[PDB]
Amino acid sequence: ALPPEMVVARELRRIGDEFNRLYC
Amino acid sequence: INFSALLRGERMCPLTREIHSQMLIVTKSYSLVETFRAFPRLPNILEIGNNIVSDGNLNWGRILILLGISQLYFTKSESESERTQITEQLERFFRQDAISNWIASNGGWVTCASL
Repeated sequence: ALPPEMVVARELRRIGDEFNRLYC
Repeated sequence: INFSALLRGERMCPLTREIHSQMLIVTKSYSLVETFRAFPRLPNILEIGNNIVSDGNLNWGRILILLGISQLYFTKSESESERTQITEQLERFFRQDAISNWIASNGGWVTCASL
C-alpha cells in the first residue's frame, strides 16, 4: 500500500546514519 | 563518478575503484540485505534517494548505503533495461543541485573514498 520507495528509504536513512556514526 | 563503471566494476578510475571497494563492504550489512530482500521488485532509485533526504539531512553514510542497495539491485537485475534504469536514476539523483552542492561542500567524492 505504501510506496516501496518510502518504506525502503526510511530503513536506509536509519542504516545510513548508523554507518555514518560508526564509520564516517 | 561514472555510475555504470561503478556498478559494473569495469574500467574504473582510482576514485571509482575505491568507492567500489567501500560499496562491497556495505553490501554485507545485515540490515541492508534484509531491506533488499523485503523488496525484490526493482524500485525507483531516484525516489529512494530523494526520500532519504526528506528529513533535510545528508551524510556520507547515507550516500554509501544508497549506492549499496543500488549495487544489490544491479547485481540481481534481470534485463539490460533494468541496468540502464538503475544507472540513469543514480546519475539523476546525484546531478540534482541539492545533492551535488552538498557533495562539493562536504569534501567531494574523494572524502568519501578516503574513509
